[PDB]
Amino acid sequence: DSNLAFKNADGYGKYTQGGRDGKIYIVNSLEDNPKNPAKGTLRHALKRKYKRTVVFNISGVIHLKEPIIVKSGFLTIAGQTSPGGITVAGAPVQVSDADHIIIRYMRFRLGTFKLAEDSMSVRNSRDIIIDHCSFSWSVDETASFYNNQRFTLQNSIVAASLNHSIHPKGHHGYGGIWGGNKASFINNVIAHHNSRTPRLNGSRLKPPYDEQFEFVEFSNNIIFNWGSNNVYGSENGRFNLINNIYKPGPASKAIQLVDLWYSPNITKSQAYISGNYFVGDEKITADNRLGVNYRTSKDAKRKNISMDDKRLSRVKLEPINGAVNSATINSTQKTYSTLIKEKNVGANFNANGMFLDNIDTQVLNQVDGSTPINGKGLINSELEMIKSWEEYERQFLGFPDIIDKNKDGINDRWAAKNPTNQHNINAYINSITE
Ligand SMILES: [Ca+2]
Repeated sequence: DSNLAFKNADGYGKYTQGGRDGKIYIVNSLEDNPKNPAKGTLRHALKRKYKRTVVFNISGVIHLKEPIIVKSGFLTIAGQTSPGGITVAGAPVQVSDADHIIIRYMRFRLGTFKLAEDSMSVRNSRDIIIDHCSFSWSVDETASFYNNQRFTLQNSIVAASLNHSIHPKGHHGYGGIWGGNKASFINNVIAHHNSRTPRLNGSRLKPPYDEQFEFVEFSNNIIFNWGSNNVYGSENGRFNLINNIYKPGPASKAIQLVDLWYSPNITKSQAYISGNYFVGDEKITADNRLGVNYRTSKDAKRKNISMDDKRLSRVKLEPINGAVNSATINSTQKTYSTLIKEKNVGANFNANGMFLDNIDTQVLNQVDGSTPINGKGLINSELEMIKSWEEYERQFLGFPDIIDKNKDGINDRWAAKNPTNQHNINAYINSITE
């Protein structure tokens, strides 16, 4: 209850500790020096080895010259402390074999620079929760979260991968590879991807736990304007897929809820698939199995799962290991209202209050149909979406400074107004978004 990572944390990573018991680290520069990272920069902060909450007394775009690989856990990245808001560009932040990490109110937008990379990834970790973040403009995949234990991605925008870009192997507009050992993916908007929205990992890619623990819950997400495929994969992995919203856009070719790949080591009750709303297909909506495809063999094509196939479970599945911290599942109607009308998704606060940047705002408005989409809606470059990087950054620079004379990461003016509590960094950070 008070062990929760934060007030509305849910799903299998909801009890992640992050850096709640650590030092405060203030990032006060947008610079990056991969060779000698200076104190006060993101690279230096994330490479520290002690428990830490990283806060931001700076706003705008951090142009990474190289990836940051995060190996040391007990980390909270409190992106909502930034006066106007932080975007990480140029190279990915890659979490690798780490424990207890909370990441909130952060933007990861690779852009078209020198790497054919993801915007962000988390791998081989455990006790991870990512909340209210925005991911976009990748060359490899936008956001990849696989082979982690006790993981939650919630209330995030994963959108607008770069399709025909600079990847060696050709066009490559992919949402991400999602999987884990009890991993929740809930209340997310996944929009404008040629494919992999997400690609469910299954037991693949050198897992550090055995395949009978590969277990994913995917619920209350909105997938919009996928391309040739949407959700697919999950070889020999189980999953619940409940009360998601599927809304074809002008690029969408596959009309399905999932493309289940060949899974010889599971013969019954591999997935539970129910309550999903397919915009513009009343038959899939009324009976979800009409949108479920299965691959008979390693090289078989997509065909409709046969209707009495027991691969599909009658009841919601549960992981076989430990606490079933499954997320609360709401109706598809409430989900649409919350993410698209209330816009309670993505990096939607800074230290000065609510704020959804123009890129995220456009994406949600296009989902809703209140703003038009040019063509298929699958971009090849962020420069179709922004005039220039310098121009995209300006919007984050026009918010009032957060005065922090004593350098404790607490807004001096909030300290003056909360005397009995003025040194409580947790209570200050909660105040920002509550
Ligand atoms: Ca202060």
